[PDB]
Amino acid sequence: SKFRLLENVNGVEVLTPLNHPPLQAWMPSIRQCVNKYAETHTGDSAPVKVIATGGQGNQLILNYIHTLPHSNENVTLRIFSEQNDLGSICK
Repeated sequence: SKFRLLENVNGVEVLTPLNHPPLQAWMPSIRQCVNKYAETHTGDSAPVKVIATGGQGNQLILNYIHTLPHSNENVTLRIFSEQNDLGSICK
């Protein structure tokens, strides 16, 4: 339950478990997903953090975590390396 910070993307902490394998290769995809998600979840509804896991094959899991009063907006999403249209899945 201890997380390391991959990057802060416009106020959103992108985190992964401390000993999770490297995810640097997924950063451009993660940045696009966060960028698109942050377009629609603004103000007090902006996510506080996103937990990234998996990614050793062609699939990555992203868990967007909001403040407690906006936790009905929390989502787990699955993205592909090859399959595109991050704009549809991350909005």
